[PDB]
Amino acid sequence: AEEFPVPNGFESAYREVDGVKLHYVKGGQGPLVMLVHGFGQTWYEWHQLMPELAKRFTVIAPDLPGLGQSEPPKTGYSGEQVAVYLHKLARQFSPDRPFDLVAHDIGIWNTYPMVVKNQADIARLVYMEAPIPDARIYRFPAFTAQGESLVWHFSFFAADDRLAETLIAGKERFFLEHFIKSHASNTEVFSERLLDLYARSYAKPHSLNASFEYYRALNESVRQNAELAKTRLQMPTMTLAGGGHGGMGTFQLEQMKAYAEDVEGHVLPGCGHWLPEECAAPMNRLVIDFLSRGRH
Amino acid sequence: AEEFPVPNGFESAYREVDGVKLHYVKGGQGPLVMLVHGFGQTWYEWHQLMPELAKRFTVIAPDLPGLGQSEPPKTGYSGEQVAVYLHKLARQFSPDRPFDLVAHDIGIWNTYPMVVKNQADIARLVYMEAPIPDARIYRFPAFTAQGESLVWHFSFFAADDRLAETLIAGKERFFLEHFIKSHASNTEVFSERLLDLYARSYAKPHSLNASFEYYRALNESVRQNAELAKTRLQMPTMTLAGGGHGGMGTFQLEQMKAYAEDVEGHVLPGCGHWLPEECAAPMNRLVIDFLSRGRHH
Ligand SMILES: CCC(=O)Nc1cc(Cl)c(Oc2ccc(O)c(-c3ccc(NC(N)=O)cc3)c2)c(Cl)c1
Ligand SMILES: CCC(=O)Nc1cc(Cl)c(Oc2ccc(O)c(-c3ccc(NC(N)=O)cc3)c2)c(Cl)c1
Repeated sequence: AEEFPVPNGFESAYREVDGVKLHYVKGGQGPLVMLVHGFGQTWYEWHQLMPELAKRFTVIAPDLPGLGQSEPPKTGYSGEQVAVYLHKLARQFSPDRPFDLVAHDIGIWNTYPMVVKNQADIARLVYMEAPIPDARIYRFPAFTAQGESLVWHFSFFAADDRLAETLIAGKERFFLEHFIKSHASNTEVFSERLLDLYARSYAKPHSLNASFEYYRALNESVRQNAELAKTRLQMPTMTLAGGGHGGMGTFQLEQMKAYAEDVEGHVLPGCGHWLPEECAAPMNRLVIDFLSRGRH
Repeated sequence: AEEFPVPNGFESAYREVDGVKLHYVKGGQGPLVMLVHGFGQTWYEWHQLMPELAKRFTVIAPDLPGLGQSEPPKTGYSGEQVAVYLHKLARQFSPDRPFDLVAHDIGIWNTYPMVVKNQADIARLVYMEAPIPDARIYRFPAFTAQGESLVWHFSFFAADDRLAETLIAGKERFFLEHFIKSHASNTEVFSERLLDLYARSYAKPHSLNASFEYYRALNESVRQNAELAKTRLQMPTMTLAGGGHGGMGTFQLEQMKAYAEDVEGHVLPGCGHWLPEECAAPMNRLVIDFLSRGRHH
């Protein structure tokens, strides 16, 4: 069974990595690019970008541990722990050559440690729409002069007593529509049909719980990254961020400059957090062009 | 049926104010003191202070509009709108002399504008455990190195789509326990019975909604307060804050110094946000002494 429609010419498969069965969708030929989704979503956010990339690359899009059709991690949900699964997965398909990485939202949290610890394995890097976990996150406001802030949910999701699961169970579809639209500029792309697909996936009890465990591990990931960040990333990197409602704006690039020697950033006007869906045409173009500067 | 037990010598009653039927509990003799509760609670949070205060004052503790047994406001939930109801209520009982005001939590939001606009009517002022709504609240962090912050609910409650009502309905008792205890140092004071009573009250559908409408009007209250604050408060003022887990610490006094010419403050070590229940004896003492420095029975 498949929670989301696989693009024509792609395969949906699973790979056991350190005792954890990871789901992925794969297609294309050439050097490997791994695309890693974020919260509220699955590999499917990449489905419009994938066929295009697959003309020039071998493309893999896994589900994060516990999310989509992937088993929960057995170690834990901190960025360093999860990154091990993603690194080993990628290296199964690219054992003797470096691969490209594109990551959105908590996909960043879950890949940053494997990038910094295995720099020679990463040819080119694209990060969009989430802070790398560090002390900067403790500066984001709980509340703004415009109303609900960007990251108040960090505390909601991290709260003890399974507060978030207890409140959200049974109302996953309602909550996700609010969460996604509140972080979007172009809300119109989130049709009821699309929201139904995403909500059905994260409503699996283990997936709802897994989603929040990433936030419950956030302070641990910050602590991990404080050590790792002592060495800057050396490979070509690009950041994207939305400039519209719900987007990270100039923060994405400004933070990355502290982490990378070689970085170019773009802020996409009229787009919020959900770049692949809100602004598919310019986002896809930026990613393809950036990755195509290397071998393909 | 009363939602909460009335202390001996007090009466539970109602007054219409601007077309809104307000509930209050009243007792004592002497100059008036009005005690205004906050979120998650009702007049009942004052039930331990009331009998002691009633020895020297006439004491009134209303339910905020939409909460407890009070009807919703007919105008709106912004601080300036809600304060009108509280001001006019107090004036019905103290038309000829100024009265004292004690407010906790969002009681502060709902009283500040009437205090600054009718300074002649306010003899002495006590504020505890809540910021006056102003730009300072936009600085509180969403998330901390220790985890769940104390202020993330500002956004949760202010959110549209009836986000909070929709998620909390059916789980009111569970949510309230988490909210109260996560802002407490002394969680033991919140018995199953006490939480049951508070949960049942705020779970009334118009009350659950009222609770969050206070937050949906918070930015408007901030905008209102920006203009009102051009005039400093001149009455004797005391701030109280908890110094333990969940408390506001030095913020209460430090914010108030920007608003008030004549202010003294205390931070209570070992106490969190819910001062009247977590730290009833010293809070009661400080309030009683501060108010008793003025004319009383
Ligand atoms: C330097 C001063 C400063 O900090 N300004 C400032 C204020 C706010 Cl309120 C703010 O909030 C935002 C804005 C856009 C976002 O996409 C997000 C955002 C990003 C990622 C996730 N993903 C996840 N899984 O929760 C969720 C939300 C948050 C930012 Cl970035 C900066
Ligand atoms: C060290 C420098 C500094 O400025 N620290 C600092 C940080 C924060 Cl985050 C902060 O805000 C707080 C702290 C504790 C609280 O219980 C609350 C609080 C207050 C009122 C309600 N009530 C309602 N109904 O929502 C609920 C919670 C707010 C203050 Cl005042 C100071």
